[PDB]
Amino acid sequence: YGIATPKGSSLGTPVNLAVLKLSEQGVLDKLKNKWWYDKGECGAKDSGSKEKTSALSLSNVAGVFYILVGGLGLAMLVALIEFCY
Amino acid sequence: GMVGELVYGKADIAIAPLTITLVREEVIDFSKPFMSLGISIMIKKPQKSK
Amino acid sequence: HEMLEGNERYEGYCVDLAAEIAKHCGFKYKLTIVGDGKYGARDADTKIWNGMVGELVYGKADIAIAPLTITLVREEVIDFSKPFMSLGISIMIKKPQKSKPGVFSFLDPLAYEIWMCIVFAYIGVSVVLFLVSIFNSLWFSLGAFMQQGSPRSLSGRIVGGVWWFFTLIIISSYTANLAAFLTVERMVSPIESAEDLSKQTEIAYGTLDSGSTKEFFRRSKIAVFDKMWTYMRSAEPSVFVRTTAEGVARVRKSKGKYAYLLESTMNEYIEQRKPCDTMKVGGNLDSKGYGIATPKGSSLGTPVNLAVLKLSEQGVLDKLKNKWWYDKGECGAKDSGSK
Amino acid sequence: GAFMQQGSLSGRIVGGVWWFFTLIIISSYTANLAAFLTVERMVSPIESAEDLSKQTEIAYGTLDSGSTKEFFRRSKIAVFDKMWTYMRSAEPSV
Amino acid sequence: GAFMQQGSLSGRIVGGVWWFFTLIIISSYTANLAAFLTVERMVSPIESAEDLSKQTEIAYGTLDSGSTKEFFRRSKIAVFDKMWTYMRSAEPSV
Ligand SMILES: CNC(=O)N1N=C(c2ccc(N)cc2)c2cc3c(cc2C[C@H]1C)OCO3
Repeated sequence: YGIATPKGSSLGTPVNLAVLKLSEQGVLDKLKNKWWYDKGECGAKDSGSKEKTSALSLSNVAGVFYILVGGLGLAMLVALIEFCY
Repeated sequence: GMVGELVYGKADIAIAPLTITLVREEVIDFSKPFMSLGISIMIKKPQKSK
Repeated sequence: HEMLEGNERYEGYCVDLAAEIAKHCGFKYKLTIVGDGKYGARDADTKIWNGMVGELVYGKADIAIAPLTITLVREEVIDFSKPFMSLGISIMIKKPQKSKPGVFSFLDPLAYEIWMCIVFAYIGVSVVLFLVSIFNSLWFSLGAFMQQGSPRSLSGRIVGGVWWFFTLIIISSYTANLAAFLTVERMVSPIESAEDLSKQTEIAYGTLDSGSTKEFFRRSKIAVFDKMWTYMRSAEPSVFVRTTAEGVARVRKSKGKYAYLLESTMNEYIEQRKPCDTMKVGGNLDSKGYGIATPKGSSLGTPVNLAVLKLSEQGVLDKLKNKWWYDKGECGAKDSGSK
Repeated sequence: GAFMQQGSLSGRIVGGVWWFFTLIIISSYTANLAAFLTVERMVSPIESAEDLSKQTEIAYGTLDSGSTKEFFRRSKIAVFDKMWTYMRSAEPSV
Repeated sequence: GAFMQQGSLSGRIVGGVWWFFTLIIISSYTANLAAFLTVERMVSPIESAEDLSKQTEIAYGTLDSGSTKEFFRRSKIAVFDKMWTYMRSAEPSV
């Protein structure tokens, strides 16, 4: 993008030079960070990185641990009726 | 357009996201690019893990 | 080159660019070399321009076509054209194949959380065999833990059965995922962004000792970049290199423990050259571009400016960028990473 | 207590054939599970212009009238012209 | 007879530890062996004329002068143009 001035306009070159001054001083990138990231509604959705995990998930293995302790508890329930009979 | 209101005198300067094209460079004076950009890809990032 | 002469002695991106500019303008040209070799510098005491910028102001040249950075101090003496190639401060790191043997990669199939959770089921089932039937009961439960899971009571029968189905899914899952990384290796770091490169001190990073890259972080008022400057200012040993050839040579001999920040044009060019190890990661940090320079009030200023915009619209510039970077590139990593 | 450990005279072929049955099931469970982990290990789709043009499941389009569409039209690059010829003839309208 | 069936308190922990070692090897045998059968599965074998140009392990070229070489030169097709750009600068001379 750019700023436009009429051909042969007085303020043509002064504005052109004034844009290079704002860029090197970092005023343009600072203003870009203002209305985009700072005042943005998803400032948190720009820091978390999603990468390819190497290891195997713990959630799928949880389904096996919840069916094991579910058997250990059911086992101790049958241990008491066999001790009385 | 905004380029029209510069060649026809209804305004003195146009400050906006104005794409620097050749057909516009022949009629008005463009400054240096104050913001670089290009055509990109927008995809809805999954949101797939279940 | 010794067997050639004229303009056919040289070749490159700007060599083809000069022929296209002259074709739409209709003049003959000659390719000359700058004397001192270092362009775009104005002494603080004498105020005498040198390089290719001084040859235009002093009349020793008519036009200049080369990767010349567009700055404000150069605009007050000569005329700059619109940018023909955008770039910015990027990150260059060696491609980690990994190619990562070790003991931390052995317990990789199962996760760090499953290796430490299976033991909670081990000692949890060996302690039930105490209850369904101490120095000989743990001696027995471990002898009853090895052989799957004297248990005449029905309480102890289903403990060895569920434990059998429980260890079945774990050993099936261990084999399944252990085959998933001898088939495809990503693998897969390291983070491409620049803000992640600053939050750690394991892998060093630096820029050129003198140039536009170091001054960008010095006066930057952005939070992310200021922490990058306070690091390199107090980072020992010297994280700055003398020339650009020393910075690229320092990332190659650092075992992936040193990064170098430079322009994306040079970074993308090194990635496509031997030994094919550097890879540009993440987006650039700032917005800058090259351009063509003409003297103020010259008869070729506006006519050449209108020609570059015609080149970019017809897809000519990107076709030239894809020519001397990726087509004629010696990239052997695109053939070594898929074999 | 005979199921947790695999499976005389007559009871030999009972536990003999039962073991071979539960052999294939625990073999099929391990073989099938390995395939779905290798598929997601492949993905992707990777951030690039060609990976967007190499597949056609996740379709892609631009604006109907604008500088974006005119880019692919007169583009003389191999990767982009392939994207143009795709969207130019893609149905329904992308 | 105690080594086939997996693996005193001293010998009981010999039985528990010998299993977790042989359990990983048989899995490291099973998992790695699946990697070499999936490998082949990705043969070509035996591919199309287009995919011959997508890889550089197997080199390809034509005669130094004839109707065949000129075809790839002026072929505006993207596939044959990619083939021509390779053979034109491939070193050594193909
Ligand atoms: C030379 N070896 C090697 O480079 N690796 N080790 C294999 C590996 C193969 C078999 C066994 N038993 C253990 C590791 C591996 C296992 C994984 C994994 C990634 C790998 C690849 C690397 C770390 O991600 C998850 O699991």
